[PDB]
Amino acid sequence: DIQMTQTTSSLSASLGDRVTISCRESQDISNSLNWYQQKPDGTVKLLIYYTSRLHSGVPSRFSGSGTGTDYSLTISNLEQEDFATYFCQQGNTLPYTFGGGTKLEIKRADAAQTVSIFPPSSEQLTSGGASVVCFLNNFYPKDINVKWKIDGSERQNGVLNSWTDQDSKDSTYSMSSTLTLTKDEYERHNSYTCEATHKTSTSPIVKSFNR
Amino acid sequence: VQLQQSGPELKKPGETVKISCKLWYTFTDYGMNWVKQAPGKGLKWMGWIQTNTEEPTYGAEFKGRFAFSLETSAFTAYKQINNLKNEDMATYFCARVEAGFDYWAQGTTLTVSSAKTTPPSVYPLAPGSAAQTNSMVTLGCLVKGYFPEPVTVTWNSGSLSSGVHTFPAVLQSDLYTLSSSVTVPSSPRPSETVTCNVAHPASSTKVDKKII
Repeated sequence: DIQMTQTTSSLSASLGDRVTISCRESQDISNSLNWYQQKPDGTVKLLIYYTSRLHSGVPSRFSGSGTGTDYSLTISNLEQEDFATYFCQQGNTLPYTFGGGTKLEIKRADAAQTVSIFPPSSEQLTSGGASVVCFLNNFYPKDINVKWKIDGSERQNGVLNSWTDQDSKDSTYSMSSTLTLTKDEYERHNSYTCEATHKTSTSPIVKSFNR
Repeated sequence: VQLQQSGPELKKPGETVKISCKLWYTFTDYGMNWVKQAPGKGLKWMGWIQTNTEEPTYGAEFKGRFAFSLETSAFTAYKQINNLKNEDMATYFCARVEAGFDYWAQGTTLTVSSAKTTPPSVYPLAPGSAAQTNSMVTLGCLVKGYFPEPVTVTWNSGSLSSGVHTFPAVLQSDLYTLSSSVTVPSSPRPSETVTCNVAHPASSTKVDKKII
């Protein structure tokens, strides 16, 4: 086949900035390389085709260039709409193939989170199971990770972490990590730990209550 | 000029779905593309359908269960899938084939589940006796055991619009689960009353859960 590989899956720059996205193909694709844009609501749109032709409706802020197997899309006056995910594709042969994409998230300062542990609700208890919820919010950059070490137990099995997207207002993320189980298996451990590894520290931030 | 897809669609493994795409320009001049975008994945060309000769062409992984219909007189290109499997839920787009994928559609999100319309269980989350070691304080509402999507979650009918975070649903136990958090100052937390309102359209379920 013919694969399209984009150098980086994710990229972080600031408004007004200028950034360049790469895409190399597995073999000479003459100049049949097109670029598209996907926005958070799923819609896609042709940006540049045949390496560098600007499609009708695309601003001059977009530009393409390349030959052989390497191409580049360069966006010059970074605006607020331009913070979506971009894709490359070859029109040289069937099957048509695209690259993994590359997403633009806005660059900013660092922020460790505000961590909170919530003990299982009574109404749930008096039903069948018990979920422990750990909220980690408003931090940057997106990378954080967590282990549930309930005093020498790592309940990675049956955990649901969940990610938010770069909050509109202040550009951070937030993560929920739910550790749901049974009244039985909860009603014998009585010692639940929530560990959280983030840049800002080397000291793994841990939060708890023990009953 | 625009292509309008159909969906969303709920299907159980085994049934078949027929997704449409209708247009606005000289239909038969340009063929039609079908693209499968799976969730944490990129885009993949499933294939074409030539509008004038009705001759389709398939990406090699999309042979067999996938077929290409098209009803010229109305200007709709179809795409049905037989023997629906898990593997098949994803957004499907149609983009006309040109000097690049010209115009796309909105996509149609197909979900395969054999799970029934289930109402949610909103449980309230609170610190309890945990001494608030901050001028901020945080609350949450846990929405678990529901199907399908989505649930709309507000705080005080919108009045509490900032400080809120409503996390993406996680598919566990074949049903969904999401959570939301609000963060309010140390004073209006208990004296004032903070409550979360969940509503599930499918099941006409709406419930308020007041917090400790």
